[PDB]
Amino acid sequence: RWQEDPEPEDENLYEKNPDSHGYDKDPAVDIWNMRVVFFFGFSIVLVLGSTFVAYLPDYRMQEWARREAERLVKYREAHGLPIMESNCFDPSKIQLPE
Amino acid sequence: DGPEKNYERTMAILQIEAEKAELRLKELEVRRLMRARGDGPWFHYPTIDKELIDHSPKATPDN
Amino acid sequence: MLKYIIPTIMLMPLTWLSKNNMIWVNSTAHSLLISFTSLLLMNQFGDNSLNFSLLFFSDSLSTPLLILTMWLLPLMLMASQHHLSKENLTRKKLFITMLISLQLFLIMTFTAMELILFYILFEATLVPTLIIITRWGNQTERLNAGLYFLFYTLAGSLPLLVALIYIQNTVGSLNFLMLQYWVQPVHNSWSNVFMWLACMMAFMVKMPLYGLHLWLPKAHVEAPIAGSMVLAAVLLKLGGYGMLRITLILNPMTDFMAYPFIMLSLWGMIMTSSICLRQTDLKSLIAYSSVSHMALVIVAILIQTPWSYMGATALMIAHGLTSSMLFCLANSNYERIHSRTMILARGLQTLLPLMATWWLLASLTNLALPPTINLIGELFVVMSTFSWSNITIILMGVNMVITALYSLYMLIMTQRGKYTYHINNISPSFTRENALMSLHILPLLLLTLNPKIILGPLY
Amino acid sequence: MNPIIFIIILLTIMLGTIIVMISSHWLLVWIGFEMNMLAIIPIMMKNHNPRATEASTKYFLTQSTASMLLMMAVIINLMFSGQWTVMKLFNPMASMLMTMALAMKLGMAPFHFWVPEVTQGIPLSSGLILLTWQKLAPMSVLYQIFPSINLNLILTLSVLSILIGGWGGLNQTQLRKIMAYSSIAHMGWMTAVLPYNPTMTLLNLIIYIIMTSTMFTMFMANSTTTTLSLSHTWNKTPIMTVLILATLLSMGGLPPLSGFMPKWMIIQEMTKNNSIILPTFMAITALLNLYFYMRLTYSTTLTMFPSTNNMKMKWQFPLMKKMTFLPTMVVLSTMMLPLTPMLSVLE
Amino acid sequence: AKTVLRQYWDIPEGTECHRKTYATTSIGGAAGLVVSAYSVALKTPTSFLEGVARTGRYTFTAAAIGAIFGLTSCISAQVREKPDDPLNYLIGGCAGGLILGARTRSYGIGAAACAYMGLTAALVKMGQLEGWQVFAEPKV
Amino acid sequence: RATFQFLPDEARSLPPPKLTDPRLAFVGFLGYCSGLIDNAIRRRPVLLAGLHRQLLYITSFVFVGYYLLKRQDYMYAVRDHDMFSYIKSHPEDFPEKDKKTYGEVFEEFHPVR
Amino acid sequence: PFFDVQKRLGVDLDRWMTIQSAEQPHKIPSRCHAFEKEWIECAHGIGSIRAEKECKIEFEDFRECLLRQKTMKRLHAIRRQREKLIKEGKYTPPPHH
Ligand SMILES: CCCCCCCCCCCCCCCCCC(=O)OC[C@H](COP(=O)(O)OCCN)OC(=O)CCCCCCCCCCCCCCCCC
Ligand SMILES: CCCCCCCCCCCCCCCCCC(=O)OC[C@H](COP(=O)(O)OCCN)OC(=O)CCCCCCCCCCCCCCCCC
Ligand SMILES: CCCCCCCCCCCCCCCCCC(=O)OC[C@H](COP(=O)(O)OCCN)OC(=O)CCCCCCCCCCCCCCCCC
Ligand SMILES: CCCCCCCCCCCCO[C@@H]1O[C@H](CO)[C@@H](O[C@H]2O[C@H](CO)[C@@H](O)[C@H](O)[C@H]2O)[C@H](O)[C@H]1O
Ligand SMILES: CCCCCCCCCCCCO[C@@H]1O[C@H](CO)[C@@H](O[C@H]2O[C@H](CO)[C@@H](O)[C@H](O)[C@H]2O)[C@H](O)[C@H]1O
Ligand SMILES: CCCCCCCCCCCCO[C@@H]1O[C@H](CO)[C@@H](O[C@H]2O[C@H](CO)[C@@H](O)[C@H](O)[C@H]2O)[C@H](O)[C@H]1O
Ligand SMILES: CCCCCCCCCCCCO[C@@H]1O[C@H](CO)[C@@H](O[C@H]2O[C@H](CO)[C@@H](O)[C@H](O)[C@H]2O)[C@H](O)[C@H]1O
Ligand SMILES: N=C(N)NC(=N)NCCc1ccc(I)c(Cl)c1
Repeated sequence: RWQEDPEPEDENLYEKNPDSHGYDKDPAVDIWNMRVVFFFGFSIVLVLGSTFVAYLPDYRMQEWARREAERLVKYREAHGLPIMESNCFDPSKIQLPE
Repeated sequence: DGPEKNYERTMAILQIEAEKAELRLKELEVRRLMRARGDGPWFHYPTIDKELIDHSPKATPDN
Repeated sequence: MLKYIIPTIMLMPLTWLSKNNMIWVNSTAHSLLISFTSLLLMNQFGDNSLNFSLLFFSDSLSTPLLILTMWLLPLMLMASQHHLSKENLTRKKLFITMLISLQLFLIMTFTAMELILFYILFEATLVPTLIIITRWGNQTERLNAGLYFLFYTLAGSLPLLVALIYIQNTVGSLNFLMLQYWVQPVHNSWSNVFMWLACMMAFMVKMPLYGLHLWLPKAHVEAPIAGSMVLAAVLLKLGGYGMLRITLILNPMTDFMAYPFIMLSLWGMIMTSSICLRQTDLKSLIAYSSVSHMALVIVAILIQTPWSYMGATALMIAHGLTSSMLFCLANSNYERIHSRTMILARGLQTLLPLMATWWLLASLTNLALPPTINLIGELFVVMSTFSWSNITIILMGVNMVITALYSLYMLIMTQRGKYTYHINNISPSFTRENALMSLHILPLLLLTLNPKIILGPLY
Repeated sequence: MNPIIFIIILLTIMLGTIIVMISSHWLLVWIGFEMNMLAIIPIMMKNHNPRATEASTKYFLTQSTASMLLMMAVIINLMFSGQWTVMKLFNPMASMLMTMALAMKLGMAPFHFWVPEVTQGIPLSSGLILLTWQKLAPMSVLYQIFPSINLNLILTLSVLSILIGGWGGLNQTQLRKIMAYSSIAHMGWMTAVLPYNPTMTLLNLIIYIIMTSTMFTMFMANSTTTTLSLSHTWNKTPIMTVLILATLLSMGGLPPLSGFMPKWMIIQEMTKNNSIILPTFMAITALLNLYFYMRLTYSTTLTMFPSTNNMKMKWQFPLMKKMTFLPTMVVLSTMMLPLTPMLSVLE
Repeated sequence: AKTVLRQYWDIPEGTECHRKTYATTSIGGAAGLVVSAYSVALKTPTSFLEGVARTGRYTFTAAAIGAIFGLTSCISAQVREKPDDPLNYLIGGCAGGLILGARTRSYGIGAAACAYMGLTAALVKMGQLEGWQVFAEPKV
Repeated sequence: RATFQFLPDEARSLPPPKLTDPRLAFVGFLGYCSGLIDNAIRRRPVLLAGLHRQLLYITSFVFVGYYLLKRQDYMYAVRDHDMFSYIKSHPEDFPEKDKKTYGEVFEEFHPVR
Repeated sequence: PFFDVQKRLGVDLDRWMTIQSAEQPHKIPSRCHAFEKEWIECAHGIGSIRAEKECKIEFEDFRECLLRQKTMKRLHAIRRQREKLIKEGKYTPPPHH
């Protein structure tokens, strides 16, 4: 054995503070902690951040690509060209081995 | 940042990283040659300094 | 990245110079403001990544992981401040410092443009994580858990260090942009078989790979709640992020080197999902769930297709928010009954109704209910694996059946049935606990509306 | 010992080492070692007890034997070259003898048996000199003769030192023996890279000396020489437990701490020479060092061991030990990694 | 050791197996003698006879491991008709590890030795094929 | 170059490190950390106690660090100077290659199926 | 020397006795003075890596002077042949031997 403190009893925050938010023993600090979590977490990051994401300017240019593709399809069908060719690079610029 | 600034900032980054990469390869091949042949400033292990020799006439002639 | 590194550092003076009663209020408030500004990283282009300087860059892979990392620090603070209430004031400040220093290494790790800088920061996260587990864990086994965590990682990391330096000697650079243009194929040889292994084993241990996962049930269980939140949500994703980057320089050798590790994963997930059915410890059950989910990420990274990389990226983000929420849910029970045994406290939906809603929502996301991003990622990985080989649908399908069984088994056992008669200290859920739960689930469910920002570079 | 006598003897320890480092003549190198050996023995016996007598006797026998082998190598070199210049040796048998002699003086395995015993038997202050300052003279000689050193011999000594140093530390509870086996292991890294890049040998030597001095100074501050007496430190000077933790993590080579820098650079220089198997083996074997460093951190900083009632009487007095340079040393021991390119000052 | 090592690598795989077993047995016996010399010097035997008993027990054990390895790896190469395959050294390596478990009477040491002797031997053949250097010559 | 000299005279043809060098600032920060550790181990008020002592910790770290960085920069200049001079002296060992475009160079395609 | 304070300070602590061809009391020469002088001047400044091959002739002559190994090998042969011939009676030494 030895000289050791006994395990301290369990402390229920609601006995001293029935209106406890669960942050701090001090009721004034406890209210402030709840306020910053809710305002900065829900009001700022989640609400404004969601609005920011929704109005991102053409994320990864998927909207420009659709506009560009329409321009190409219109030009190619009008002039009789194929819509898409199997060759990505012009074969005149390629020198095959052998 | 507009695409042009990011695009041309990337080329500035690529140039420095490409220049450094080439120098690193050159350094490894320079080190390999200097060590094998002993003909460069690196891996220059000292030999006895010849200013230590005394060229005065000696007590006997044949030396 | 200095607009995130510097303010993250400034959290340390803020915590140390705060009034003794405001350390949690101040750090939580300001880590949320940092979390807000991280959304500026979503200035992503279709062709070019966002390259800030010679040191740091951001792309659609690192950006969501960075946003998850900076969001988790506020949540780890709220989760911790209850069980550290009796702690000495200076030791409380040190605990917060470890979390801040962990965030600093993480945000630099995910954005380092040079692989050796990534390696040093990848390794630097061990120190704060090890200190958090061993200093502030509750049980005797936390000391052994730290040793397993440390040496499982290092046993794989040290070969990686040699491999990276060898790659720099022969290629002349480890900058990731350079590696995209100077990459050469890897031709078969016993020398290259071991270069491949040294490049992949460090990341597999972190995932973890089935077979090399034993450190995780120990570490994820012995850690304090904040330690478990970061271990599951982010640190496991260093393995996935590392693999996603280094596999660029391993082709075409990945064609046949992936086979032993795809087999370990495909069979591993069924083995680790089945384990969860007979787990007696709630935290241990959640930990083994992470192994099952990260097995899909390993397979998706190895088969190396556009759909599997999108699915892997979605899974890593979705798992981070879900697994973190589940640990927090189980912690709230533990802070009431001081035991991790799952069968100890039952019928809790009768005593804690709202908190039973969080349990349900967390469970549904875990079993990948559509259209959650958990399902989006898990479905994209299954689509690409079917093409890789049609028979994999059998193993993916079975895992989806088993995953639902243990996800709802945990929900049923703890929340439904009859309450345990002799447990009479189930106090009503605190505001802190309810808010902590909703800060996981709400962002997770919102991302369903705009999933393209968590699908990675191949979107 | 009279304070003036102690200072004069310490200056003779340094003068002997400095003679070795400025000498262009093998005879003066041998004189420097002899002068150094002469002045350190009274420092080992300074406490006059049977264990210090045994420690000094074992040290004298080992060092005096090595000096004979060193002088034999010099005389063979004289016969086959007719000169005394300190540089590469001109006879392979002279190179073997000089290399074995310097390994003996360094306490490298398998010539290592004296290091754990001698360090344990002398005070902490004397052990600090033995494991730091005394490495300078043999290392400075190796730095100059390495072109003629047999590659298989020096790498065999380095590998055995890393293994035996790592394994030997696992079974120790005495702090001085833990530092001794740590020193044996670290010597292996120093001489493993010597044939490839001697500059990296000096960086490893300098960083090792800083970290070793930091640990010995912290042990001296609390007058702790066992694992258990060091486990009371949390209940006296909490700050010291944190400094010990940081240094021990650093000595284990963990990023982002300074002690990772030498291992990092040594692996780089070895891989540049297509040495892959050896650096991988060395790094994995060094995990044994980290293991028994971690045990110390567990019993010192990361847990709170039982204390005694009489310890309360210590709370009422401040640390009175000099702890010279300790604030600087601990910072350098832990926070140098961002300045790694500074190693070019050693070229 | 340099000469006894060259002999082994200078006689092709599967050709002159008996000669191969001579070289590997010679290596194993030398290793056992070195172990005996250090053991006898650092843990003095109770009597001269007991020192001889310990030496002959280590030297035979070490020679048996060398004999079974050099034979089995040569037989595998001959039978399989694949002289360049590391797998032969794995089979030879594991067999040596098994013999070590036999001479020690301990299935656990037999199992662990088979795995690490087998893998180590396989790594040796790969390094020979690919030119891996253990004590690499300084070049840069 | 010069024997047992910290800063050979040829080093003065190089620009000195700026006093706002980021590495010098880090070194100064280390001096500050040393000052705080000095207060902590002696149980003095860490931030406030002995500001003169803390000042000397910062100043002495910066003072030594400035000369180390000056020598560090010099030694890397010497490395570059040696390497390029050697390349000039042995052109045949460092030939300038003929560069081919990807349209001409054959690279094998490995499908990911 | 590891630290060349001798060169910087311009003080000769021990390099006066490093070589046998340095200045001696009363100009007494060593037996191999010329050979050492020739090897030292050949290798001066070019470094050991080059000197080990480009001054091999000089070093071999210097080594032969120092240890005379080849000279005794030659005298051994002549002395062995003579003792063989004498006993066989084939050879008679001249009167002055
Ligand atoms: C900069 C770039 C380079 C990057 C490398 C890493 C940089 C950091 C290097 C660290 C070097 C060591 C300096 C660390 C300073 C530690 C400060 C500290 O410990 O706080 C002081 C306090 C002492 O307590 P006390 O004096 O009694 O005051 C009353 C409170 N009890 O201490 C205590 O009371 C603690 C007592 C309980 C023990 C808790 C132990 C767990 C916390 C350890 C945190 C520090 C870990 C540092 C290791 C590196 C981290 C990455
Ligand atoms: C802009 C600056 C950003 C900060 C960068 C930090 C980088 C790591 C620097 C390590 C050196 C830390 C300073 C040495 C420790 C001194 C502080 C201490 O020991 O105790 C805390 C002390 C307050 O306690 P007290 O002793 O009572 O003094 C009262 C003074 N008001 O003193 C105090 O009041 C607060 C002093 C600061 C507390 C430091 C806590 C140690 C942190 C170690 C964690 C590792 C660092 C993070 C890793 C990433 C590195 C960038
Ligand atoms: C590699 C990149 C990084 C660069 C690393 C550079 C490392 C080397 C740089 C030097 C590091 C040591 C700096 C020490 C600063 C603290 C000195 C101090 O504050 O002393 C205060 C006082 C004594 O001051 P005093 O000696 O009287 O000043 C007049 C000098 N003629 O008395 C005191 O109370 C001080 C007690 C604390 C001192 C600890 C014990 C050491 C004793 C130091 C004596 C004075 C040092 C003067 C430093 C000048 C160096 C230029
Ligand atoms: C979890 C662990 C996973 C382990 C995975 C194991 C993967 C095994 C890959 C084996 C293929 C290695 O790659 C193979 O190496 C040998 C090197 O000897 C090369 O072949 C080379 O050596 C062999 C000798 O054996 C000769 O037959 C051949 O003429 C020569 O070119 C082959 O051209 C190459 O196909
Ligand atoms: C831990 C679970 C263990 C489960 C067991 C897993 C066994 C895994 C064995 C690893 C793969 C070994 O088999 C591997 O097959 C691929 C082909 O697909 C070969 O790949 C190579 O050979 C093929 C033809 O054979 C060529 O097109 C080409 O040279 C190359 O692709 C490898 O040379 C071979 O090493
Ligand atoms: C290509 C060549 C391959 C060469 C292979 C070389 C293999 C290495 C052999 C090293 C020498 C043998 O090593 C030694 O074996 C004996 C087995 O009798 C062990 O000895 C132990 O096992 C048995 C019974 O328990 C007894 O010998 C002894 O009682 C006990 O100490 C030693 O613990 C071990 O140190
Ligand atoms: C517990 C694990 C401990 C660490 C294990 C480390 C494994 C290291 C494997 C050995 C490395 C390679 O080992 C060595 O390679 C070289 C080639 O470079 C071979 O060298 C050989 O090549 C030629 C032909 O190839 C031979 O005629 C010659 O005898 C020899 O020079 C050696 O025969 C081999 O022994
Ligand atoms: N590898 C060796 N043994 N020698 C060596 N350092 N070679 C590299 C050459 C070098 C490196 C840095 C600098 I600064 C300078 Cl001036 C020269």
